[PDB]
Amino acid sequence: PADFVPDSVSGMFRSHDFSYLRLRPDHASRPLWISPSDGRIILESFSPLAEQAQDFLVTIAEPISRPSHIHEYKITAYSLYAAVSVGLETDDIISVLDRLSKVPVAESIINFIKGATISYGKVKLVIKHNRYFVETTQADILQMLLNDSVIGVHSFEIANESVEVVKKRCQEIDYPVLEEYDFRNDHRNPDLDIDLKPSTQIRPYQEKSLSKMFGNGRARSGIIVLPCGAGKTLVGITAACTIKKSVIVLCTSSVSVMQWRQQFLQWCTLQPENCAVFTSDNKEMFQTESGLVVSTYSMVANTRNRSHDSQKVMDFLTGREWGFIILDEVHVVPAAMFRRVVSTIAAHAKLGLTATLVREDDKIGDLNFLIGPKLYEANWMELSQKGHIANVQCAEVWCPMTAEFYQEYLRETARKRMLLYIMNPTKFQACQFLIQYHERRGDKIIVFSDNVYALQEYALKMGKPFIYGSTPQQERMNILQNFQYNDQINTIFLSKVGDTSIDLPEATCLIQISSHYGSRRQEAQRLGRILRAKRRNDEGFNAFFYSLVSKDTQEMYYSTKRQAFLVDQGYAFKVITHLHGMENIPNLAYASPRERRELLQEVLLKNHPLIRKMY
Amino acid sequence: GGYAWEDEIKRSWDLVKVASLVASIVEARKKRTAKKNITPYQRGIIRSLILTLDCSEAMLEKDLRPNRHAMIIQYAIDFVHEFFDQNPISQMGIIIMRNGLAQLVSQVSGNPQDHIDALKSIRKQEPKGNPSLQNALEMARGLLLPVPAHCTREVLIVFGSLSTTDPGDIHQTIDSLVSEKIRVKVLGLSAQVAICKELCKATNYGDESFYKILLDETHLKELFNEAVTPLPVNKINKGFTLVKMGFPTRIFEDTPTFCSCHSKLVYGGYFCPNCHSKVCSLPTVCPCCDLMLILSTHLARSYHHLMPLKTFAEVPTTEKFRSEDCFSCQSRFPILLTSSRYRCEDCKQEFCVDCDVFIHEILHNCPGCESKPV
Ligand SMILES: Nc1ncnc2c1ncn2[C@@H]1O[C@H](COP(=O)(O)OP(=O)(O)O)[C@@H](O)[C@H]1O
Ligand code: BEF
Ligand SMILES: [Mg+2]
Ligand SMILES: [Zn+2]
Ligand SMILES: [Zn+2]
Ligand SMILES: [Zn+2]
Ligand SMILES: [Zn+2]
Repeated sequence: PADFVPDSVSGMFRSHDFSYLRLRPDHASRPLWISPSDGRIILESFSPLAEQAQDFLVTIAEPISRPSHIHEYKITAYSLYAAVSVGLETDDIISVLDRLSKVPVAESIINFIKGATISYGKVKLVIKHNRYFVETTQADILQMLLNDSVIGVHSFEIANESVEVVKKRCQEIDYPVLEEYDFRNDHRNPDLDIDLKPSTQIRPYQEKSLSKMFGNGRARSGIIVLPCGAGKTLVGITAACTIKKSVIVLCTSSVSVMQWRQQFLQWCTLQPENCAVFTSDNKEMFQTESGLVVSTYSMVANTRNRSHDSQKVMDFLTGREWGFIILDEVHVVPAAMFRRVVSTIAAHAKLGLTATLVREDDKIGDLNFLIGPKLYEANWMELSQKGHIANVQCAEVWCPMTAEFYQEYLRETARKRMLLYIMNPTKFQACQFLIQYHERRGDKIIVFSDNVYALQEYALKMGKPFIYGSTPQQERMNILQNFQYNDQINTIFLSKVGDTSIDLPEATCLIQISSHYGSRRQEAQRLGRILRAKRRNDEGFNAFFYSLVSKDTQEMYYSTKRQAFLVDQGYAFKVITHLHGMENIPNLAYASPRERRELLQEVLLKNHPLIRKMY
Repeated sequence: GGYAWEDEIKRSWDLVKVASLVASIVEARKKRTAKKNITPYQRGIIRSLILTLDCSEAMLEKDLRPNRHAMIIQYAIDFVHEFFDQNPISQMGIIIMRNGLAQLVSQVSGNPQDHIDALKSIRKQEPKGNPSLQNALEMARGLLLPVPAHCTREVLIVFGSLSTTDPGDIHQTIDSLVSEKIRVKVLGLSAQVAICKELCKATNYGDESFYKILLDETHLKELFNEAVTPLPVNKINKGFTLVKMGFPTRIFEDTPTFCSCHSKLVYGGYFCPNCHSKVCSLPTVCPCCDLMLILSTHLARSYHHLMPLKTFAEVPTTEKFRSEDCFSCQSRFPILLTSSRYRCEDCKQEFCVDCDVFIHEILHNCPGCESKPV
């Protein structure tokens, strides 16, 4: 910024006027705009070299939003740490950035890349016989690590529990640690001979994801983010198949444990002998040299009360030095005690698999040192147009509450306010009319409702099956099987239980009467259920995703906040003020005033052997 | 046995890294060489074409947007409009192949509108069944039987299938066509067919250039357009004669009168000079005396086919030039080291690139030549 006359409209831009720089004549070809201060990147998706830089930019810059035409990216310290890992130096980044940037890379941006791109590659953490050694390739690091107030060719031991502390210390200090596993030269750990059968097929986007993880030839530790239904299960299977070592899978559900094992058996060639499932039902552990354990975070994260049956398994897990760990739905690993499994379980490589990499609290960034940086992220829109995932016509239906109910809405306290507007009569009519309309079309409908009481009320009146936490595994499976293979039943009423890692290929339509406040991942994960549509390639097919919201209620504040992640991905929500043909439906719930008042009162009222013969 | 993942990363960004005016001319110079060979070949202006279209299962393919049937019919409508515009005194017939049978959809007639209506109706029916060249050729042979000897009997076949099912011997039909002097042009869709090549070759005095296979939709339009021009006649095939036709005079009557062709009341019509009967439109054969009626304009439309304008040869930049502006449009010639002047040898007048295309495509007389007094 030297000798540049401000414009009369420069006042409107509060220090954001970046016109001080000039533009080269080759602006017609260069597809990258760079903000000299904020680090933001604006990418043209309708210009030559778009595909040329679509992969280079993703590696260096994380995506904040990738709508149809103009893609938005931002460069951050964490993003650079991921990029520098895969054989990238400042010189290469600077040379390519200038070759592609319409506007010159400012000194501030140049300074930012220099600082964070030079630290990588001077400290490594290795594991030997369940003993963790902070090995360094140069002796100069001893004067920096051993003298650290937190800690405690040269190699020194470090406590397993202290790993969660030193890794954060590594981020704070200049040198961050990298977890690279040389499986090729690792012979001490017994190998597991498994390869994908010929029937298997590797999709290009998955192939790119695997390449980002096996770029240098040594297994990396990080996170792979793919849209729901992209096939993350096969990505984990391929990673397990190529490493050919002891592996384990952790999932935060019981039904999903069978799903992962079922996919594992069919895709790869692992024999049933080497696979053991550690759940509440069975706890036997494989005695063969090497195998797989598909367990849940609850079983491995428990510390206080472990019984004899589970205690023996825990000793077996801890005693042996494993090679790989798979964390399905890794967006819940940095929790208070779910993160303990990473440290307690010894493994030379860690993989994270979550469709959504966001959470309400600011602990999402902690995944960098719990499991590693972000390796690859796949755009939802690109896969959708390629026929790999289904298209969804997201809609938001506005249901104005009736006057009688709204009268109690103002007075009622917030705690009971939720229950008040969740069972408003208008939403019943919309849900019933939409369900009937889609049932006539021949659509498999899934109804989600976080509130158990509302879920029961909907099902009891509508005479449709409902599933919630109290139901057993056998009953829910029977309901699920009936909903899939039987033509008689085409709609089910699910709850928060099936919000994640559930495969419903036949599901095409989804309705959400009321859900979990401001949570965003719930909105996206639930949307992933209908992204599984088997008939996602037939012409004119469009999955339906509805979110009934009461007008003039806090649900609008929650609804607009929870769907803030889908808009970033690219999905757009349509407002439906009125449903055509809804009045001509023969019967509707609570049509007469008498029935409406009956509902209002009920919801308002909610809150010695000898002696034995005598008797 | 390592996979491709462990080898390396593709690094797509590595692939991309960061006289011309002469090139634009030399291509123009070379293209002028192709069209330099123009001679007054004798052409049969009066034509009798039987348009045969394939409507079979093979035409349901999605190669051409939206499908082969729709595009071929769509181009067929375009062909009729262009054909009759440049061949006013010719007649056309339309046949289609469906269910291994030849279906007549338009009789031989000189009215372009009648053919358009038939083609539009065909656009609705879904094609199906197997094709039959022998059925189509036999029907085409019959349709061309009641044609004078001075007309050129031609058959344009749009074939889409790679196989043909026929009830009889196709070679016998081919021999009959040669005996009848009918000429066959085939526009295939997918690949060469052995019988089609023989049909086009033996039927055109051994020439193998009348069997064309497209490579894209753009080329298909060129193939259809090329058929509008009259086909040069063979030397040893002599059918010279005089044809008796008259030039009627248009009338403007106050009251409507019945037409001798359609028996319908029409205000104005052209009176035949042999029997005074009135005909709604031209050019048509008089419904009473069987005498062809045409206007002087119709004949003049075909003069350029008999006296083609000689090509214009580029002028090298070594020699000096006459004027800085085009003779016909006075469009200043860009200096650009190359020249854009095109000169006509007959008059030696410079012409711009814009006129040269226009003079040889829209007009048919060199502006400089006419101005020049002998
Ligand atoms: N390459 C593939 N070949 C066959 N089916 C695939 C492939 N990739 C994904 N699928 C299918 O996609 C669906 C979802 O797979 P899954 O791994 O459970 O997805 P995610 O865990 O990413 O939600 C399943 O029906 C699975 O068989
Ligand atoms: F992301 Be998936 F639906 F497990
Ligand atoms: Mg999954
Ligand atoms: Zn008439
Ligand atoms: Zn007459
Ligand atoms: Zn000119
Ligand atoms: Zn001339």
